[PDB]
Amino acid sequence: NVHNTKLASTSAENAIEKEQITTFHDVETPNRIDTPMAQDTSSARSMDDT
Amino acid sequence: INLSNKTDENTISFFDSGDPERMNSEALMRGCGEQIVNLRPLLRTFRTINDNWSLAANTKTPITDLTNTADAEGRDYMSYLSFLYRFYRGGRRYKFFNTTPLKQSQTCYVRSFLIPRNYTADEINTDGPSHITYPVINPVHEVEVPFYSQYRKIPIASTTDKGYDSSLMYYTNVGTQQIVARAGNDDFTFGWMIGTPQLQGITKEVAN
Amino acid sequence: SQTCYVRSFLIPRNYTADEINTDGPSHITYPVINPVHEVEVPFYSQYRKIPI
Amino acid sequence: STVLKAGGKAQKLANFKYLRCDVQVKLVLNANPFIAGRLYLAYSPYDDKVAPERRIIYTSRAGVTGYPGVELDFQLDNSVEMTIPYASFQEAYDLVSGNEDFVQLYLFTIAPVLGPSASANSKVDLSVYMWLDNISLVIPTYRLNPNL
Amino acid sequence: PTSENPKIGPISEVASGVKTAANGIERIPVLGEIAKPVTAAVKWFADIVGGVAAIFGW
Amino acid sequence: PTSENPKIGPISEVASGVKTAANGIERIPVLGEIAKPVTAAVKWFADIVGGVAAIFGW
Amino acid sequence: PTSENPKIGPISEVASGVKTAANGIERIPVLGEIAKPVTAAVKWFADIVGGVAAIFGW
Amino acid sequence: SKPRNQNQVMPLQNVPGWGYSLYKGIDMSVPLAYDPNNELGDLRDVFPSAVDEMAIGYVCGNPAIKHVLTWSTTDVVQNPISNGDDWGGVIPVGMPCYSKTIRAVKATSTKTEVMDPAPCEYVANLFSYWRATMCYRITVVKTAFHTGRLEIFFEPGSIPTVRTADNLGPDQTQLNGTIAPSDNNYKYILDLTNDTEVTIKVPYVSNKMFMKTVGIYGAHDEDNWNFDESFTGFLCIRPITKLMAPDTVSQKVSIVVWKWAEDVVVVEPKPLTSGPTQVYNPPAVARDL
Amino acid sequence: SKPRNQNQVMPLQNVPGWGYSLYKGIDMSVPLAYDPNNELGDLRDVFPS
Amino acid sequence: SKPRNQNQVMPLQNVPGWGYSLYKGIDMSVPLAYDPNNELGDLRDVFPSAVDEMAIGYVCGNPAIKHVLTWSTTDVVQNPISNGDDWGGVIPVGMPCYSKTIRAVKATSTKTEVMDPAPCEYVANLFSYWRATMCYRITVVKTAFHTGRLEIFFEPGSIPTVRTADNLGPDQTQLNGTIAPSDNNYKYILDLTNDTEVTIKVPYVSNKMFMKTVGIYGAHDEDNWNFDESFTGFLCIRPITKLMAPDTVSQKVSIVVWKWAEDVVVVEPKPLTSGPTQVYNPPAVARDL
Amino acid sequence: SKPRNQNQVMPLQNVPGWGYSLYKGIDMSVPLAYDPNNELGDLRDVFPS
Repeated sequence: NVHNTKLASTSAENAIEKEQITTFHDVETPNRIDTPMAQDTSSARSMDDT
Repeated sequence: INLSNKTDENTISFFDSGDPERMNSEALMRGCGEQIVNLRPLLRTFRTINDNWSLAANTKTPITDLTNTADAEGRDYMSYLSFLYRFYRGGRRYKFFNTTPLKQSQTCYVRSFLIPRNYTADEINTDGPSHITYPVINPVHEVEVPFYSQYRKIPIASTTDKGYDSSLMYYTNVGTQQIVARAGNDDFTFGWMIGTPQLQGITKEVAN
Repeated sequence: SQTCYVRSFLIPRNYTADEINTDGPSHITYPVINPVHEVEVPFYSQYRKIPI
Repeated sequence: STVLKAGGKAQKLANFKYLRCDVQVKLVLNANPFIAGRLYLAYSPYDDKVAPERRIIYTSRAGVTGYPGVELDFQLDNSVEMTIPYASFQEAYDLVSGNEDFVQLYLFTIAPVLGPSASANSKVDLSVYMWLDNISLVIPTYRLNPNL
Repeated sequence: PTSENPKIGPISEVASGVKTAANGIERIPVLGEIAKPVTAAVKWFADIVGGVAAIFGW
Repeated sequence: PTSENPKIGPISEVASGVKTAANGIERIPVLGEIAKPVTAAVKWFADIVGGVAAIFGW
Repeated sequence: PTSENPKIGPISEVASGVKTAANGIERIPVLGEIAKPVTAAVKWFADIVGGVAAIFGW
Repeated sequence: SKPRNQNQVMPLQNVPGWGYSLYKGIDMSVPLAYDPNNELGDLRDVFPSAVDEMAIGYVCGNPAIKHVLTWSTTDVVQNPISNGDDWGGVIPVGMPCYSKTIRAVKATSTKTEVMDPAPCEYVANLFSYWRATMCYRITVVKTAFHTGRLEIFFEPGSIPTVRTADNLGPDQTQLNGTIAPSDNNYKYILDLTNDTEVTIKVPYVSNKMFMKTVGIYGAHDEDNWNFDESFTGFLCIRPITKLMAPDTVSQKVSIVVWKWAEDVVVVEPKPLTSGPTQVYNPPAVARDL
Repeated sequence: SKPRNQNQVMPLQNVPGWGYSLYKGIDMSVPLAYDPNNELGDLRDVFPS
Repeated sequence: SKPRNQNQVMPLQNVPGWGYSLYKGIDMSVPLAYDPNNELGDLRDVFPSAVDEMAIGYVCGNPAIKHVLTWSTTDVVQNPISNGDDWGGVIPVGMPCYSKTIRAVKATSTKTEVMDPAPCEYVANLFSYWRATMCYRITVVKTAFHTGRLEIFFEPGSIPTVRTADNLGPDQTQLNGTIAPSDNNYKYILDLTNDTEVTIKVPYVSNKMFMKTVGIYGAHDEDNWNFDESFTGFLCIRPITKLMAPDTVSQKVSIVVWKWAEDVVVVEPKPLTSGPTQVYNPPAVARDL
Repeated sequence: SKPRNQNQVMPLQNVPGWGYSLYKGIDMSVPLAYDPNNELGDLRDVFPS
């Protein structure tokens, strides 16, 4: 509803996140501020392959 | 009762009022005549950054000498709004209204050149595209600077590189005083939205 | 003076010049090439009607 | 830079030149249920290279909270995840010549830690985790950043 | 209208919707003198509700 | 649009493709505010890819 | 071409008849950049061979 | 070949810069370019976000903290919580600013007033009149062992003030349950047993179609009308039930209030202020001006 | 790319304020506004009658 | 018969020469001719070639020799071949110029710097920023009895330089296989047993959309940033295997390098230089200025 | 919202009173009237004939 701001709030009460090596267990799903309608403002993907 | 500190997302409005857009549109029809819904149109408008900008004759002046202060002041919309953002792109437009109170020569003429930003006049040639006016028949020198950039966006901070975007160089054969108004082209805009700075209000002197 | 110019600004009614800024929209003319300064003031009001 | 110089990532960036990356951040907080408080985690691009009047420092609580951030309450949000996008005006970060940072992350205190008028137990402990996202390593080179 | 000027008038005439001798004593509804309600009949309002690219600065 | 000026506006209005109250709090995609992709929608790019005689100096 | 000016450009664009990236290294026939042969394509030549009354002073 | 003119004599006006203050029109600015049809492309893959950050609804929709109050176990019921921050308990409802501090430096003592604006206030300062639906998120920083009842009621009209020579502030003595009963006021009684939060939207109500964007600018004992005329009313936050807290937790809680606006309308592109829009650049030390 | 002018020489008259005493015409008054198409609405619910 | 005016008052601006710096528009130049529609015909049977010699792709596509190196049997492996010409072994990748000589004449000693540009460099000097795919044809002048292996590898970024008071040059000590390994560099190992030639196209790669066209103009110990910022990197030509040659042939070979550009883009029609575009007219003798 | 000019530079001549001696043409005389389209009617029942 609001912009640029994550507001403290409740969430699901059993959150397991896995990031590529590590596995997080949290009491509730974290409050996450991501970027709205994000796009790639670089050209590296156009220069060569990774 | 259960022991917990939680958030139920309770929301309330205080009146059985009509649709806000109805009332707003009626109020505009009755007391404004227009509707501002975006702040880019304000960058398309021209606003004054200096009512008296004095120049010395036969001197190539980069307009940075002025904008570097007119941006920190916050008087125009291109400056006031810049304090809300971190990026910008696009070109700019400047108008120079002549306010010269004396006749310096039988032929007064004004000339504008391009120049990379943050350069000096002794660091650039006078070739390239140009615009020339004669304040006696046309006291308004209107010019536009495109977005000639090595980068798709320009930050509002200091960089290691220099000359990565274009600016304006101003020349005159006589000492002219001018009202300077600037604005953005049909392609200028800002980037990230960030927090606000503090605002300065009325100032007073008090002989305590 | 070598350059005469005329300028018009907005202002709330019944104010003084020391009570308002000089920002906002403006119109400027040069009486020597255009001796007629034509300007229009919209109805920027807190009220739908104004009494006399 | 804070992440590239951590976790042995510089070893896997070595012999490359350009990088486009989004930074992923995660806090994990712990406080006994008898302790309260609130923090604001915000990021300011070019805060170390922009004029002071434009910094997230040197402005007001309202301005600070106007920056992109997340509320971190002790008894509501024991963990928060933040994503900072690619922040360079350039087409990619230079890992060899341009040793530079483009965004500064701050952790602010809205309300101080509130506990009983005791001792050693009225406290809160945090731990910050960082990694990258939306990555692209493209052009190889023989040069290195001595700053790793 | 017989006019030897190709531009018969300075402006484009707008119809009213009035059924009364304008110089007569009978009342004239002032809303039938012109159509300018909260609709696309007004230029800026049509610009807004039609989402043109100029209200955004483009 | 009821205008007594034959030129109702200074410019030619361009449509957006937006489904939102512009003064509302909901996000607005800035790409739907105007169509200016890498296409013949841009004047100089259309000039190039259409091979007009002016880009050659004729 | 999306332009808010009714006059999208200063001039009337003329087509070329070219099948090449103009900024490319492949040759470009300069005769396909414009059609101005000895024909009615040229204004004064069309005036002559069409026998207009102006070439005689009328 | 050379016929005669048949056009009429055009009447003209040498008025350069006609409508340069408008946002729409055909600009006579000469481009220092190669192509007259020079035009950048669209904004795809320029900024980190394809959202329009320049719309008033996206800026005025960015909330900011304006109040952080301290509700102690001593706070009396039906008395505004006035501990911790300025404008204690009272929340002037409006897009303009209501709070300002005075920086006094030196003979003489030069006084300049500073403001702490949210994005809505930053935007409103650019115009003369405003109209909007004001939204407030009232959060309480507590534990599961703090309990209490909080009353947030809306009162329309001017605010009781203790007017000073350089600032304005609320009179907490005219806001007690005796002088200011909430029995005939729109309000929301919030239980803190488990919940912590309530968002409150206040639609626009006034005998005016638009209020002023002046606010506290130049507001003091002598200049006080525009301030009262810049807001639709005020909220007051009073305890219905004293704060309940054992001695195992804090004897106080912090009340955080976020502010933003919805259904926004701005009227005149000129401020109402004595002077221009000016950004406060904090000097290096306290001796500078 | 840069052709030649083919228009004729317009005859003109520097007569500002032409027909300002008439009720009909196109006014050259510059509006101190945001929109050039600034225009109030109709008179519904303005006056008592 | 004589009706009244119904036109409005045109607003105007006495701005002669509006957009004269653009390439497109309607010119108000009066022709000293008979016909206003004076126009030449098309270019059939005017020039010896019906090709367009004015396109950037046809000019920047005309190659020119920029390096003629001498690879002796003494040249060490994994060391750049630095004998015979300036900028030995190193090839700054870009449309601008990288090489210049100083003509010093006389009291005082006036120094003017001269450039040796290929058509791509001549064109780039006319603009502020460039972007292109740089193509290099590396030929070896040898016999069927010379053998060897040649390593041409691309390194992105700034170049190691020995900066002087009036010029810049490569530091050959920071380009040896010890300090500058080619193990993580795009490269092409060329066998000289029978072949002599390899054409190498280097696409555009940089953290910038456009590089500068300044190059070596005014480049020296103090002014060195724009030079580094005018190129995407550099090639280095190092022997993988020493030159093999019996005593019946020359103990050296010449390495000829042609340079041209493809997929060219130029941005600003104004140079980035301190001064204008100036052509060096070699004086009659060495005493002139 | 504020695009660029694409019109050319008009050539002009400040020649007021162009063709005032002719009987046909568009007169630049300002009427001291209310309506710009002020025009009398036809001659029915004005003169005896």
